[PDB]
Amino acid sequence: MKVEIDSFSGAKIYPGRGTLFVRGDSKIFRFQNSKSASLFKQRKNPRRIAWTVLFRKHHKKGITEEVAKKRSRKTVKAQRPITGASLDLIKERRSLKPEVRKANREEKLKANKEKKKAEKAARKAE
Amino acid sequence: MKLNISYPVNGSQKTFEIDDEHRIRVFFDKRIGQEVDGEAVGDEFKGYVFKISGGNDKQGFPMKQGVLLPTRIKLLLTKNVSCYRPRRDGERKRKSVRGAIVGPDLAVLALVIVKKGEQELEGLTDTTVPKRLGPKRANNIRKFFGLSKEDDVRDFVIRREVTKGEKTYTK
RNA sequence: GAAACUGCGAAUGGCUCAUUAAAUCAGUUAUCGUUUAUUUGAUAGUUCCUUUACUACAUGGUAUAACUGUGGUAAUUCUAGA
RNA sequence: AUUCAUAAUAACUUUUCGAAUCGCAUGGCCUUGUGCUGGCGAUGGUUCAUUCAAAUUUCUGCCCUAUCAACUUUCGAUGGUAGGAUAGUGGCCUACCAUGGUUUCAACGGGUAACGGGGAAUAAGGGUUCGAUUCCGGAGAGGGAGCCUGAGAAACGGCUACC
RNA sequence: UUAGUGACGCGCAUGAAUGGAUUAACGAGAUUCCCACUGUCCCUAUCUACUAUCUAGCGAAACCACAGCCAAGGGAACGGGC
RNA sequence: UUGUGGCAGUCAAGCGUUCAUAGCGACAUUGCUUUUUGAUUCUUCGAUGUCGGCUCUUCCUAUCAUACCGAAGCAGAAUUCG
RNA sequence: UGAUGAAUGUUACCGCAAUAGUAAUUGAACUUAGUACGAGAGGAACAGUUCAUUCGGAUAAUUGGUUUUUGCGGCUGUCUGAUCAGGCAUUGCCGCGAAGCUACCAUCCGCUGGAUUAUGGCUGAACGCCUCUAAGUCAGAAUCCAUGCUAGAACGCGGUGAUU
RNA sequence: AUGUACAACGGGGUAUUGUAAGCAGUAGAGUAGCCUUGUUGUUACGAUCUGCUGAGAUUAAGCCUUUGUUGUCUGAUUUGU
Repeated sequence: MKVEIDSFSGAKIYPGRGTLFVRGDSKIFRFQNSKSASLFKQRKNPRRIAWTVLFRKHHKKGITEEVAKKRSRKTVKAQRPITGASLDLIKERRSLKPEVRKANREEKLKANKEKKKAEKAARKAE
Repeated sequence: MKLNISYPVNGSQKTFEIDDEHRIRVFFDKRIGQEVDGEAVGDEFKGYVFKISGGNDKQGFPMKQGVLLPTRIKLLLTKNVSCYRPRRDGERKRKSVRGAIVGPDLAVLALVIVKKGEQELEGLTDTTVPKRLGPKRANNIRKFFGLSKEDDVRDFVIRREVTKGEKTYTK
């Protein structure tokens, strides 16, 4: 079995207890009680009716539901390899990064290479 | 019922055909993002805790976030939203869904684990699927490894070896 | 080099003549009363904002798809979950 | 012919544009540095003009009907002021105000086997009739209403609803 | 639909100031139908005050051969009596 | 009292393709009933409240249906007779 | 029709059960079965299951109705200096409204054994056969009587307790 | 006829209704008056709104229950195998 919710009061409708209504547009309403039913037929607004759950929740009364959204104070904690880099050697080369004389000497080599490049290019142009 | 559970760090996933109707009555009347007890559903899941991610009910209509009901509804959905892909730019569309409350109407419930309990799970925790792709961007690789601003991502590159015939290559 | 993201275009064509009797339409004017993608011709020394450390410019951050797989409906160019 | 083009003072902006894009080719200075400079392109990009358009707009012109002579204005009909909206003028809409405006020189209403025109048959001339129909402009996507995307649609071989 | 209305007319026995045929309006006039409405009804239920009811007190009347159980019989042919 | 009204029998010329009787059964005839309508005038004219409907019970059966059965010109269904 | 009630030695309790009354009724659907049967056309039935019609007897969890709970709130007019709170309005009016009553407008329940008719029969003579019949005898119905149900003879009875 | 006694009140619960009066408000169509003319300016009046308030009220009279309180508990008549 199941329990349901009055359209008007928003109340548990234990089985059998209460009425049901089926408008021509196929909207199925349920009513715990003829009180709610009669108000509905009067075309009242539960948000204006005071004892109703809609008014309750629209005026923010009994607000023990929500508390807050949690936040984690840390990082993802994965400086992992990219599946083709061998993380051990990856960290080894990351540590070799400081004391950058290796890359500096490669730059100096390609630098004298650019020197000789302009030189030999001018030579061929001559 | 079925529990399509996932462990996102291991990247693993498995369906579990559940009974113990009352140990899923616990799951009844539950929203998305909420976390209930593995032990409460199953001592095989003792100590674990999941998070109700969502699920498909009968007629395959998924659970959508934010609507706050168990019953099905027809929403005039639009782009940038679950449960509808547009086959044209500008197309809004009316589709039927089920909402963000849990009940017997559901058939498959999609769960994600946030904590690993005391025991181990056969198809989730004992296994771990790898990262199918490596980062294709320079700085993403560089920060993923923690190298420097200048540590030559070009040579820290990923190389994924595959053989066409006997000729093999990393592409 | 499929698929997919993206950008374009899908507002043209084609069909019919139901509507409509100062309305469309035809010639004839104006926009000194307006939009105009696209093409075509020209066109952005001045962007550090307690502007001194507040900030990489041999250059910065974010997914997300496709895909991997779990999959759910009897059915949908149905779609969620990781 | 302008309060035009255009320029400057003073501020406004939740902040607009001012290339983090891509293919080829690789060229030159040496201060011998991956220093500095360099070409042919594609893409996109603020403004102005242009072009294909688009929307409004001036004068003239439409078949039969008086067994239709008064019509329009409640709640826009005519004008004006201010404002809103529009991409833009303007009753397009509102607030307020004057009460006007069309009419036998046939208003208004009805009917149309009426979309209109360029044109077709037919003839000495005059003309009568037809013209949905290959070209031009309009309207529509089963009837209606609405709207997103977009430069451009009130799109329908696109969405939403009702019938 | 033996009703109501409109027509027909060898009208047992229509009919012209023994007034005929219409006739707007009017009618606590007779009649039919439709809208609404309804406990008239399907099908009854419930409530209220005053009664009835019981008490205190007051206190009639109609009617009366004698009185007051049925069946059949016969009998002035339908008896409370035999 | 029961002509007449109603109901049921006897007989069986004939109908029923052929065959009187499965079913009908003319001409003739014997009975029953009192729900008609007459006939009569016994009671009732110093009053038996006078049609119908409504309501409500009870009774008869000459049984419409229902229960069980028999017959058929009853293949089955449907029907008819009892 | 219901309701009391003197008298039985008193009073109280438990019972019996004469007699009288009586009630349950009909249909549909699925299945049997598109079977039987029928050349074909068409087209059954018993058992079984689920449902309903009519009638009855209770009950008020649910729903509906009713509302002098004059319980809560509101509304009009008027009076109480105004407010607060109240009176009057033949129960002033409206909305809600419990309890109680109540509804085929709601719900629940509504028994099984014997003897029998009609009819069909068993053996069986008269009538040396034959025959359901004459003696005997079987099954058989919404019938009849019992089971069951209602009241309990107020002049029908019993058992038991305490009896100044 | 002195008790797991009874009764009237009180309490609690359950139900009904719909958020009491009183106070406050930098709420309030606004209209008048104040001046040190604000930036809540202040003052008089002003339906109504919001908070205290699912508050308050009623609740067996034929609802339930009470560790509570306060009381009551020998008047008449008749009866014999």
